Amino acid sequence: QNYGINLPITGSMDTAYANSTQEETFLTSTLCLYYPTEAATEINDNSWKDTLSQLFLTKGWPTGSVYFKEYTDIASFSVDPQLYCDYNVVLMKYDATLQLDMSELADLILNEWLCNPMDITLYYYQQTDEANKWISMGSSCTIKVCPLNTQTLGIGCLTTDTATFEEVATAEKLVITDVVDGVNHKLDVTTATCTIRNCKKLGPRENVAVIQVGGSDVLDITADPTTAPQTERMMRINWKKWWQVFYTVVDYVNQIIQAMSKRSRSLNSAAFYYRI
Amino acid sequence: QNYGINLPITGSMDTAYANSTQEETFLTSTLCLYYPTEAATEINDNSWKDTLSQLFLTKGWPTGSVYFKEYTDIASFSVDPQLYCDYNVVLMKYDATLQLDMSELADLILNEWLCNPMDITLYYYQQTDEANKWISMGSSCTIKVCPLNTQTLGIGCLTTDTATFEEVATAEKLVITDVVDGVNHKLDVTTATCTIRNCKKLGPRENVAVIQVGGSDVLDITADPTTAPQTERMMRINWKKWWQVFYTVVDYVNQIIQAMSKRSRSLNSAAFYYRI
Amino acid sequence: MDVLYSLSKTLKDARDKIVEGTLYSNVSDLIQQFNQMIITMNGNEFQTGGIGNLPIRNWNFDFGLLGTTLLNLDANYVETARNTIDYFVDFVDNVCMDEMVRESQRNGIAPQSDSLRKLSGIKFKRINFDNSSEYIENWNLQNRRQRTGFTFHKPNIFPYSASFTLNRSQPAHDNLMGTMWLNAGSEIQVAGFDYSCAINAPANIQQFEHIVQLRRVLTTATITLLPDAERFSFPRVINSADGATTWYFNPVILRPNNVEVEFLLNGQIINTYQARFGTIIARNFDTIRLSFQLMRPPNMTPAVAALFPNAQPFEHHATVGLTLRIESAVCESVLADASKTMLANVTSVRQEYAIPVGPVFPPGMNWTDLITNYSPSREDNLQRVFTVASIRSMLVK
Amino acid sequence: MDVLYSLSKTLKDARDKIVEGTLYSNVSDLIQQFNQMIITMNGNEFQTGGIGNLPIRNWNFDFGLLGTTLLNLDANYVETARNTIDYFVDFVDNVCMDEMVRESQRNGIAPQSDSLRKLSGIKFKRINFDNSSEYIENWNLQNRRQRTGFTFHKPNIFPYSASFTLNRSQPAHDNLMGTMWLNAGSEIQVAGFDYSCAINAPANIQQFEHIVQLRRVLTTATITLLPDAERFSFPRVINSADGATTWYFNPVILRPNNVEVEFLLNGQIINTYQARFGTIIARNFDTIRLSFQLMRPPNMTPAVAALFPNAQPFEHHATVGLTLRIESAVCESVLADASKTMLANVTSVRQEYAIPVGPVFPPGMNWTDLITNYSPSREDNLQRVFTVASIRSMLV
Ligand SMILES: *[C@@H]1O[C@H](CO)[C@@H](O)[C@H](O)[C@H]1NC(C)=O
Ligand SMILES: *[C@@H]1O[C@H](CO)[C@@H](O)[C@H](O)[C@H]1NC(C)=O
Ligand SMILES: [Ca+2]
Ligand SMILES: [Ca+2]
Ligand SMILES: [Ca+2]
Ligand SMILES: [Ca+2]
Ligand SMILES: [Ca+2]
Ligand SMILES: [Ca+2]
Ligand SMILES: [Ca+2]
Ligand SMILES: [Ca+2]
Ligand SMILES: [Zn+2]
Ligand SMILES: [Zn+2]
Repeated sequence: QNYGINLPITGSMDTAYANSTQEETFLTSTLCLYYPTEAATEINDNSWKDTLSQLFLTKGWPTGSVYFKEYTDIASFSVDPQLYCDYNVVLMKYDATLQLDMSELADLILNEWLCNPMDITLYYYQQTDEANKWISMGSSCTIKVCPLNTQTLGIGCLTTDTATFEEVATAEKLVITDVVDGVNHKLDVTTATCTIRNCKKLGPRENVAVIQVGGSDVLDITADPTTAPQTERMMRINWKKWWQVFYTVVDYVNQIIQAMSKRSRSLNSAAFYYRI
Repeated sequence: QNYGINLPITGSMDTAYANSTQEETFLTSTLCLYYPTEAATEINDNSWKDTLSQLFLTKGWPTGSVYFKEYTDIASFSVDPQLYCDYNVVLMKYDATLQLDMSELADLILNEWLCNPMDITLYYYQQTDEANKWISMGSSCTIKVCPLNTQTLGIGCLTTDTATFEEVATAEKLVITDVVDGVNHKLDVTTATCTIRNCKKLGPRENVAVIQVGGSDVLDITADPTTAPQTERMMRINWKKWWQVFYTVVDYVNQIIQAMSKRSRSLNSAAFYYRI
Repeated sequence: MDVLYSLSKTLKDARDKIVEGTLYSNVSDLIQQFNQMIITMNGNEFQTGGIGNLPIRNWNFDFGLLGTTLLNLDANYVETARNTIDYFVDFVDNVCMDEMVRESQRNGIAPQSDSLRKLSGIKFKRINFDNSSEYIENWNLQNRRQRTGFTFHKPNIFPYSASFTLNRSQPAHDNLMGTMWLNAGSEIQVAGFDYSCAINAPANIQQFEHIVQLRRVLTTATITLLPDAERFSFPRVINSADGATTWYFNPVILRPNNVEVEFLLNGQIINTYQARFGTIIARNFDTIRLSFQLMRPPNMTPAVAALFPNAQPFEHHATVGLTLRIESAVCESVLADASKTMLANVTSVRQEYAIPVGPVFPPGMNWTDLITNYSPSREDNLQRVFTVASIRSMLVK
Repeated sequence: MDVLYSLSKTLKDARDKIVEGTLYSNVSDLIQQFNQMIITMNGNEFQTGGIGNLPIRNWNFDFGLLGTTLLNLDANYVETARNTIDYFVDFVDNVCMDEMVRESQRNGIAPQSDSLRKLSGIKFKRINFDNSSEYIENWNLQNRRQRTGFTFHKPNIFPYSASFTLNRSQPAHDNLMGTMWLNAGSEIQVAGFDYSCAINAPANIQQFEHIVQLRRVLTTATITLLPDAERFSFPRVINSADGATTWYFNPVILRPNNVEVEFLLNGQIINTYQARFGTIIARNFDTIRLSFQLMRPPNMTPAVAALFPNAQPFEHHATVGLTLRIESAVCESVLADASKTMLANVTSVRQEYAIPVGPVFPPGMNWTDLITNYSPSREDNLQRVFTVASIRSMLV
């Protein structure tokens, strides 16, 4: 009602707890499950969606509300990922050679990003503060940078010759680039097949959980080397059969949704802050 | 915020005005100019973007703040338009034959929308209230409608013969369909090339203005026939050369931004919020 | 206080009654009172005024008694009496001014000037006689802690407050639901405005509520309630609660619906008036609750229907008013009102002599500051200075 | 009230002074007062009321005078005096109980029981003598329109209240900026908590303000100001304002910064204390304003530097607290306190006799509800019953 303003809220201790609202949210919320193709392959049952829907029905969710979205692999899913359900759960398979790419994907979907358009053919770009990154996604995004000085001359590079530009991304499907702050960088990006955006990490995205399937603690959703936080929405599971993984996800869905929350940036209260 | 949305705001009618907030607004905001490709063709220059940025720089906008996004024409631009900057000024060329289309684009751009998926093959649908519309976008939409009755038998249509369906759209890139409320309609849409969504108009979109280059006042952003409102964000200019159009846009940018607010830019650039 | 009042009362009676040619039997009792005053005051030194620009005045009393042998008063008798009266009136004026410009945090009801302190002694109590003025009468009742009563035509019971509350708002300020009010003096003008005209309200009713808490209880109050608020019925450009920007108010007035005036005491309903306009009586209350609804009219002629669309933009904003005027009331504490001059006299004396700000009253006797924070110590000091101001007004005015 | 107090004081003096072996000169004035009381009470019938479960009792006075002619009081004298004293004590206790369980809205300071109204008649004014206790002295001064004050050790001026305000919040309750407070009795514990530790605040300072509006003015108040709030210094799971969910509080305590305690009267600053802890004196005030700041420590050792990251998640929430204890004060009105038994006595008598709820006090004489809505009528009734309770305490 008073949408554009942040009015302080006064709460009283000893105010009685409301009853559990888990049943109501399960009855009014949509749960998108994201899994890789190899999961469906190994399961090898064309009716498994119906079985999972019935199991969720036993666990509370109405049998029209759980969605299953399939992606090929981590690198492909990272291109313009779109998580539209009330609650999104991503079964991300672990690979020892894709640690940075898993970290980038989680950082992109476990946190809320406010992205402004980048025109590297028009402007020199600079990162203001520690929350400001350059997020680029596409079929193949290769990014080279030239850090400039106060006189606009390049440092260790020449603005005219792009071959000297320091290379920070090669043939990436998603890459979050962090450079020194306050220094203007000329950017050479393969814009033809990938978009770069100047983004700010507003805060967590609480309606998205990532379960790392069969790896170790490697995700780094913060560019600061001194911090490697393990939020409640980044789980890890050992596995041999994808059926057991899905069974665990169903059986502990109460716990999973507990670790998440309705997208704060969403819903009517957020109106006139950024979205809805 | 969300815990203080439904709380009053008390203000005295004697509080002192703050100073001008235009300087801070321009220093900290992004401006996106959406123009038709024919505009850049008529300019014929390849550096005109730089010149416009420099001319804006005299109006207080920093260098890497104004952005120029090109679109082919009204039809293509209406295919899932994306709004990128804090302030978005759409220079739309007027055409007597595309009036409704222009209106639809305006309706999709000057108002906020909340859309749910529509599955026209497995379900009948209806529009609950005057804010409930059906917005469909894509390569080509061909919408045919069969109204039903309480018995779910078609009126002037047959549920099995789609040739008897009443056509409301043909080869559309963006169409907003308003049907009679409270009636279940069977829908035939070329879903292969375009997608239809059940949308609700929430309210104005204050960060997007539409400047109609040439023509007269023809925009109608409300389905209601009894109202054709012209808001502050719907401008019109007579024109002969596109350089003059861009110069009048740059010079009076203060007036344009005064008609807009920087409290509608959502996290994503979509012209509508989407829920599952 | 009773002695100062009695001095002034005797002097006023002497001015009014010791007139040429009058029967001595018209003034015999007054002559006795005047002579008792002279006897009591003779041989006493007084000093008034050492605060601000109020000068130090020294007063000595050595007067002869008025004669008692005449059957009718002649010119010489009246002139000698007038000489004595003029000196006494000057003295009483100065004592009243000296008392009015002083305040105390501890015993604000007690005398503060040295002359009134001296007049509080036993020897001077002989001067005391008829205490019939409303203020001195209330003073004597309050000394014994009997139920006081002050009658006020248009009591100044509301501190000035012109503000608004927004219940529905957003940074564009084009779909606003809220209330704006001027509470000033004895008047409350309030108005509830919905920009959508309750198009999407639950049954097209927008309920508005306004609570006014009086700093003192009022009794026997005649109150006019008029449906409209002319103060909030014309186009306005209003600051935002933070003052950052300005919003627009283009009101169109609809008659308020289900108007309910509630007069409450200690959070309990005393008087309730439903759909009643004109003169009403609130017998005893300290709070006013005005609740009123904007009801979207089901049937509209084409101009009316064009005023209020189904959705934004809303150009004509549905506003329902109320005007509340306390005509007369009774309060157990002193108050400024439209008819009296006590506050104006106290403020005038304090300003005329540049009385410095004290620990009791606001920085210059601003009534808004006083009534907003009308504390018991302030009430005691104000009752004292107002009683002194009335005593002074008996003679100086 | 003065007469009831005089009766009680006479009886208390007679109990304390009419003892075997004592010189008559030690008690002569008391014996004169006692005989005056007997003479004034003789021939009068009294009825103490049947309100609640308090039984109807009838009182008759046909007592003889005590002797005056002995050099030293003997055992016979003490026994004779005790017989009359016991009856008078029973009557006074019953009158006090009957007055303590009654209330009025229009005139709550005036006597309510029939016996106390009868005792206010002029025919009983002869009983009146030394009114030396604080409550009766205040009563007389207030009847005289004179400035008088009750002295309270740990006055119960603050209604119980444990609440919080969130100035920055979100549905997940993980970046919260706000205040937690307990106002209880004579004690205030307040704490401003910032989860981001003012990482992104102007000048790296977060300001907290807490205003407590006292329902009555306090004077010559001795107050202890301590720079931390132990009540909000440990991990807590706290309901939300609607109680829909529960959030997590994980304090790490920093020194509060720019601590400014203002004691205000009528919106004006009377006393101001900046960065002062220990004993302070609030001479006269009706409001306490506590301003304090969480200042991000410009330098941090690695153990400290870890606790406060640049961005979320925030596990260690930086809290700065103040504690304000009113040790002693003076009030125009009556109040409960940690030393006096007036409230406890009144409540006990009201509970023992199943006194229904009246139109003045809240049910059970609950002090929080009473002090929250301390209206003038409540004040009058409460001073009346407290004076009567003290008078009863002299004997019971
Ligand atoms: C909450 O739970 C309690 C106990 O199970 C029950 O009495 C009550 O009806 C439930 N519902 C609500 C709305 O409180
Ligand atoms: C506003 O402008 C005035 C006049 O230029 C200046 O004195 C003041 O400091 C500015 N800022 C504020 C917050 O008033
Ligand atoms: Ca990568
Ligand atoms: Ca290089
Ligand atoms: Ca950086
Ligand atoms: Ca890291
Ligand atoms: Ca047909
Ligand atoms: Ca179309
Ligand atoms: Ca419709
Ligand atoms: Ca229309
Ligand atoms: Zn506003
Ligand atoms: Zn909360």
